[PDB]
Amino acid sequence: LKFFDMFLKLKDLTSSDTFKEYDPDGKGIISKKEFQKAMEGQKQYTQSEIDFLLSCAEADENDMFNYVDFVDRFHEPAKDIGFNVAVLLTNLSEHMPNDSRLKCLLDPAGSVLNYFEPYLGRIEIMGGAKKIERVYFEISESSRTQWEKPQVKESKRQFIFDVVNEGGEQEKMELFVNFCEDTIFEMQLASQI
Amino acid sequence: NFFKGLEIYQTKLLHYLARNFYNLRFLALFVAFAINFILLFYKVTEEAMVFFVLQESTGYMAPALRALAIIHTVISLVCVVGYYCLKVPLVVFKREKEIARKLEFDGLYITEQPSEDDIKGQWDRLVINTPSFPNNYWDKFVKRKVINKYGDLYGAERIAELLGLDKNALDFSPSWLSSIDMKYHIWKLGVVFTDNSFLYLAWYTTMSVLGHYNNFFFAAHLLDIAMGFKTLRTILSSVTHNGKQLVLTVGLLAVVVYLYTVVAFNFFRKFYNKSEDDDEPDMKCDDMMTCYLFHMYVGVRAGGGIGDEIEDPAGDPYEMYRIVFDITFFFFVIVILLAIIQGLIIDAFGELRDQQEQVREDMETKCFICGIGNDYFDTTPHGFETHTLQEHNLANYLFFLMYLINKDETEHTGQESYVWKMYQERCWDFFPAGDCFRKQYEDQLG
Amino acid sequence: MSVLGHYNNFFFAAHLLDIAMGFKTLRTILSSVTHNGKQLVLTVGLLAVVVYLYTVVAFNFFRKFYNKSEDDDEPDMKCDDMMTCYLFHMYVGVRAGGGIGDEIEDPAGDPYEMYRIVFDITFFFFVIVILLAIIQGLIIDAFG
Ligand SMILES: Nc1ncnc2c1ncn2[C@@H]1O[C@H](COP(=O)(O)OP(=O)(O)OP(=O)(O)O)[C@@H](O)[C@H]1O
Ligand SMILES: Cn1c(=O)c2c(ncn2C)n(C)c1=O
Ligand SMILES: [Ca+2]
Ligand SMILES: [Zn+2]
Repeated sequence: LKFFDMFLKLKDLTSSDTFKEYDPDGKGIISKKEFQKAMEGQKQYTQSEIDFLLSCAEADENDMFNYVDFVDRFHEPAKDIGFNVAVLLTNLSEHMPNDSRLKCLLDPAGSVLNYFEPYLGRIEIMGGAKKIERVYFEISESSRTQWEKPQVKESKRQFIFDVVNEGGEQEKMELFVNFCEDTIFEMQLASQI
Repeated sequence: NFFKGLEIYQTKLLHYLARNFYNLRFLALFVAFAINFILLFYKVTEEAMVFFVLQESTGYMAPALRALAIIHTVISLVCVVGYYCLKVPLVVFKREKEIARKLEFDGLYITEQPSEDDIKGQWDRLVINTPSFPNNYWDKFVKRKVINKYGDLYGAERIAELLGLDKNALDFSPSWLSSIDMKYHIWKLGVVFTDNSFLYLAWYTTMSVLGHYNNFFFAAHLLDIAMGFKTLRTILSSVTHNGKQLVLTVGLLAVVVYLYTVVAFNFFRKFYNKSEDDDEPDMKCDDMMTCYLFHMYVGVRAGGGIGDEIEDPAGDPYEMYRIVFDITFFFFVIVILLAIIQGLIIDAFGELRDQQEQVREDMETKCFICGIGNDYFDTTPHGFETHTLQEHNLANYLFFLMYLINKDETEHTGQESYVWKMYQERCWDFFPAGDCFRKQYEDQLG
Repeated sequence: MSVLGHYNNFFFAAHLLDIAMGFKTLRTILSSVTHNGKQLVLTVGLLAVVVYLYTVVAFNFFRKFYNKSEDDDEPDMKCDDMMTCYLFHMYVGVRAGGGIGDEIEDPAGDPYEMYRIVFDITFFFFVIVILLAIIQGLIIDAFG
């Protein structure tokens, strides 16, 4: 979890306006000393984390490295693989709600679970064992972006008014699934546009 | 590469138009308001012959009006094009989806035939034989499913003929005139031109074009405000909400006024002289059509009925019959029927607003998915908000469907595979109806 | 306003409105005006737009019927200008009981008699009967 958290804060910290101040040129290159100073100024990384990040960075003979490639190399795999750990810990937390060891294990993972809150989707389905079950899945950022479009919101409002006012308790879910298919097409079209 | 690289620029222009449809609509409304503000300065001058002159001193209003007319026409055309690139694909998608579902699960054009009353199936018959069908609907193997489902009982060759599928392609083991599918595009034009929003946009653009023939046609665009604000759309809908009852009530009013006309034409004809000069009497009830028009026009709009608009019956043998005539006209027509006609619209307005408020209240006091009221979840702080934003959120169900579509079937887990199978079979038993995780594990969970 | 009342005594009349700020019923009546303010403004705008459309129609076609002068020497034509005709329709027509047909010349024995009849009846129905009643209801219902 420390590995994942350290490489998930990196995208936020390198994209901060403070970092842009520390690299006025914006050429994607920075010295190790200036990168260390930026990390210290952010005040989110400890000294061990900063030393580890510097050791990871492949500097030059001039003591400079392209931090954009550094972030591309380490943040993306972390963002890809840490979601599963987040889902595992969320599953355990929700299905063992009265456990102390689990909480003592979750405390180090607060900064990871808080990164995947936007990307973690929860639903409840009547499962095969005749019991309600919770399903966790991943949500892409483009999905939210298209769900926030004006035409999609118009379609959602029209559907909600139609179904709630006149849809009826029976056939409401068939109408909802039809709306879901139409909205998936609308979101694909909006991404194209 | 000219003549082939222009496609990128055309696509960029179309996307720009489709992406700013609402902004263009607002701009067109503003331009129409400016044009009508300029039209308020017209006047008619004889210097027989009447000429419409813009009574202004600055001198810039005529060129401004011409520029605004051209701008408005251009904006309306671009709005139509942007609608065609933003909302028409969804309409065609829905139509194709319903057609394909009917083909596969109802035998609409194989097992059965469309009714003669409805025009949708009759028009849809033109597309199933096309090669492009379905162009927007995702499922491109609907024809093969239909043939494999109905060939045994109805003959594979006949089905291929019906769906326009080549026999060799059917049995396959896994120039511009011909290139363009004119039949499918005719079907698409028929589908679009029966769309209400596209019809409104076409009417808007037609009036914009007519406004160059005569500027005052631009006045017709002011009514767009009634199609832009929810309150004014509700007011317009209130007229047709009770349309059948309204038409029947106006018919009853006309029948009652006809009966009064008959009575007044047989007996009270001397009282309908509307001429002050004795030389030329303007008798209004020597004919049945004239008397009927008088009663429907003057009498109904009169405050006190028809007794206000005809001669005083004092000192006449028919004075009491005339008094009863006038009082009953006032009561049945003015007091009773007009009030009912007005109520049929004002009440409809109130009812529509009540329905809107009731929908808003229902969403705020029930869960869309499970239907459990917010009383159950309000025992905890922000229970209902948490339930409808984390536990049962309809956006999350939409995102789960997208997640299932974009994930390999070999990678599906047990729950995803279960939901996907139920969705393929179109069984909606996996939605939590009247139940949730809290109710399921109320004891253990707490 | 108390200080202005020394400049002119009649400014003290403005203090009578304090009764509407002192009794609960009158405060409710005042609040009922602004309770549906957005809907009220939209409805008055729709009324103005409809009367503008009627003004356009009457300015193009029915201009001979808008002479409001008894003396033949000086005709007071009310619809030879668009602003004059619009003001006439908004002021005289809307406050008239039967619409604008009450306040203009009788169309009898004219080629445009039926168009004039339809014009008057529709003005009476859409404006007088429908829109004014809705505007009034938006306030009375808010009070209730
Ligand atoms: N299953 C549900 N999913 C989401 N919201 C729900 C659900 N059931 C009830 N609600 C309630 O619906 C309300 C949200 O309204 P709605 O879904 O129409 O969109 P909105 O956010 O209000 O609209 P807009 O963003 O267009 O202004 C919230 O109060 C939420 O409590
Ligand atoms: C494969 N697929 C799609 O590609 C699709 C869809 N709904 C919309 N689209 C685009 N569904 C339900 C689907 O199964
Ligand atoms: Ca597998
Ligand atoms: Zn629920």
